Amino acid sequence: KRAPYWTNTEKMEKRLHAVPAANTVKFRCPAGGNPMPTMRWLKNGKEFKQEHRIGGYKVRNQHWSLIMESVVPSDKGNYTCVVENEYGSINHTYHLDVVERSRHRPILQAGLPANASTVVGGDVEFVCKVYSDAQPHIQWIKHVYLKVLKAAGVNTTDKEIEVLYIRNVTFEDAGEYTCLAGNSIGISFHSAWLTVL
Amino acid sequence: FTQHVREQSLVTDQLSRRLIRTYQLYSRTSGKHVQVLANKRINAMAEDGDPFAKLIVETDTFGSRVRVRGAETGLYICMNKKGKLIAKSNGKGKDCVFTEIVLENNYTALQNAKYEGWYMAFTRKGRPRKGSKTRQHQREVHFMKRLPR
Repeated sequence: KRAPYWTNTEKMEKRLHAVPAANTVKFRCPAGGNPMPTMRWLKNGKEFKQEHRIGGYKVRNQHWSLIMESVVPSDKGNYTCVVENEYGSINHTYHLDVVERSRHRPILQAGLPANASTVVGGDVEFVCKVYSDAQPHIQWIKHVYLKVLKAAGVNTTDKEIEVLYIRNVTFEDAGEYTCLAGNSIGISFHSAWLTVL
Repeated sequence: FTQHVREQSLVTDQLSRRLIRTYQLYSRTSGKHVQVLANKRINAMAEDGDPFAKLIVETDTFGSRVRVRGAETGLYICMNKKGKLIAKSNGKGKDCVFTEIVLENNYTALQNAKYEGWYMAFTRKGRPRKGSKTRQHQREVHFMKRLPR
């Protein structure tokens, strides 16, 4: 009587599902047709088996849905629903991106910036590595009463790396230096001492 | 350093290097990415990797206060008094600053700094939503930061 056809292209228009880790992901492909069409799911083009992920998955035929609970990064990929009956077969592919999130204040690498010593006129540097999901701001501070110093740095996929260079050190440069990081949750800071001889 | 940060958090830090992150803003409702077009239009209908969806997010100061700029157009995403998202060449005003929030449901939200009750938001079809109608629990105000492709 009738080939399979999507009954709600609305939800299907949202091909990319980008979600935080620990979320439940539900893919739907509401289908019509007579007789009622059957449905199968593929992951990355091949048969999606229960053993393909920890905790497997669930399918609710009445809702034409694939359900994956507590998704993790290894769940990233393509998921294709194949619906069919005697009059035809159709498919739709969803893409899943899973991102691990953190609702914590910044975390700095222990030991950085490290203490340093140098003879007058010598050069020194201080390094700080900051991990923060929420975009952080970083300040290098000289305990002089605080003086904010301008440093250099680079952004990387999993952390901010900053370095403060102090050239032609003088006795006045001696003292404590702090790397202060903060995001929308809170702050964290590590301090180091510059010894001039 | 609490008092120091409370103080510094009020305005732009003009004495420090300001960190920059580059990514795409995925809209939970639209399934697409935030983009700033040459005609200065802003929406969330861009496919993954669309040049106009590459955003440059520079921190303003502490508290995850940032400015969101379209790398391609060089235009900043700002909000006007009517809660309308507008693209501007000059992004100096507080109206161009947003506080990045990691919601309790683990999604990202961007709250405007000038109008503290308004959030960047888009509809299911990827159209801009007036900040005045935005509340933190609505899916329209939820995003996911995605790596550039």
